[PDB]
Amino acid sequence: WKVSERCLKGHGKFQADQEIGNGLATAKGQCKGTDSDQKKAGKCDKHCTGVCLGSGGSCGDGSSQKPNKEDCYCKSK
Repeated sequence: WKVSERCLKGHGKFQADQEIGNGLATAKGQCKGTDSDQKKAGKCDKHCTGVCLGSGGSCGDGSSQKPNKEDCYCKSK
């Protein structure tokens, strides 16, 4: 799975040419701030499908796979 800088850091190059392997893409910072968990979930899922071009995603929950609550973790198609 290749994703863009925009996917990973939130801004930058648009084309999907960053290799992340077989795991999730870390969309840094997409779940930061004071919005509700539901609203953050929507922002994250749409960043994942619309920018990372994955199937969906979810905010960090402290697990090994999704360790940072401020980050959004996107799954491939």
